[PDB]
Amino acid sequence: SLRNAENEFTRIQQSINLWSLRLPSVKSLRELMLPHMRQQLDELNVNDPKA
Amino acid sequence: SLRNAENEFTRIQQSINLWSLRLPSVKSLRELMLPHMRQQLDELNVNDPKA
Amino acid sequence: TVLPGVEAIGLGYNPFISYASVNSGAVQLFDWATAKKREVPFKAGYFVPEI
Amino acid sequence: TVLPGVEAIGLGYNPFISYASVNSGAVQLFDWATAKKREVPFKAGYFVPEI
Amino acid sequence: VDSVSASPDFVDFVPTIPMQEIWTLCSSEAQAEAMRKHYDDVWAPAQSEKYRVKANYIDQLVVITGGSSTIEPPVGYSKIEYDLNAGAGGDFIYLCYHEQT
Amino acid sequence: WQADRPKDAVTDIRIIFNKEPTPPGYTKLPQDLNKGAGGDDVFLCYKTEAYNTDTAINKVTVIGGNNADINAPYGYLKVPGDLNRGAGGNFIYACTFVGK
Ligand SMILES: [Mg+2]
Repeated sequence: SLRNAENEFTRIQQSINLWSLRLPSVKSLRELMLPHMRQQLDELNVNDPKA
Repeated sequence: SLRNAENEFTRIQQSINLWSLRLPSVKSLRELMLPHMRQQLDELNVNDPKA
Repeated sequence: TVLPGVEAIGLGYNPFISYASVNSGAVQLFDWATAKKREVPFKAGYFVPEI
Repeated sequence: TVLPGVEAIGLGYNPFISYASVNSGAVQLFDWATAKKREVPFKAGYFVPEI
Repeated sequence: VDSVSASPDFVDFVPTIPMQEIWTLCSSEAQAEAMRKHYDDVWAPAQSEKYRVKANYIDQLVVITGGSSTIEPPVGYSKIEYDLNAGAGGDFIYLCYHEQT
Repeated sequence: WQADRPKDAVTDIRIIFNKEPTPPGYTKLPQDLNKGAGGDDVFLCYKTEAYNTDTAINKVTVIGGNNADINAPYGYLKVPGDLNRGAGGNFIYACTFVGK
């Protein structure tokens, strides 16, 4: 009788990083938002939770 | 019976240094800060710890 | 030219669906095609919104 | 040209999250795109804020 | 790698300020509080439930009475190893389970 | 398959015995499945329907063994009445499966 077994596994990870973008969360940021998005936000009838 | 074992380890560190930047912490430095950041700082309602 | 990634920041986002990917999160909220643009100091010829 | 790293100094920073990296710390506070610039004496053609 | 230098994609957060709540962008504190309250009380619970791992679980138990080590449970069931009379007399009785995939 | 104008003889099945008459609509098979086994005479019958992909019996099988009640496979239903009712040997039961 003969029994012969092999197992093999590899894992590789590679990562590259390049520049990060940050946004300061100042109050004037609302003025930079797209107008159709802005009116969509402030037309939200928050009296309806489903909305 | 035969038993045969190997262990190997390497650690390398390489470092390069280039010029350091220093900022003098003079009081006039506040005048160089970005205006939206400045007003965000001084609009802080420090009466609220959560803010 | 715009700096790559300026289209991805400000993207409306859902944190529960998946880890950091443009496929979690809906639509760009900000008009940064139109905002005032600054050149990025470490890459000549690439611009971002001043914010 | 700006000296590399002048975008990183003055970055608002959190000391607890991690050791020295641009990924600890939020957003640049200072308008150094606009401040008065001095040429750095040991690298011709590179400039920094006079401060 | 050359293409990554020309066209990197969003891969990871800046861990200090990764994202801002949308109601920070709101016009009004009443709306913003209503959005926050609904987010806190309703939507974030639902979404965290929606994406909670729906792990595998037992569908049913049945019992098999083959009386020996040779027995195999009904089709699709899996038997537990110890018989419920180990070291006793009588028949070897085995509990077996179906798991809902 | 559900070819056009599909058909189905087997919405449900029942085991019928002692040579009692079936209610109508159940087609009854003629052979005694205990012939020479002794016991009661036992027969099988099934009811025809239109197909609907979820009432129609998708699979059918038989179970049996030493135990008087024996467990059907997962999702199968055993049919009441022993297919060796009063006869020798193992208890035996038909089993039916439906997709939901
Ligand atoms: Mg026991």
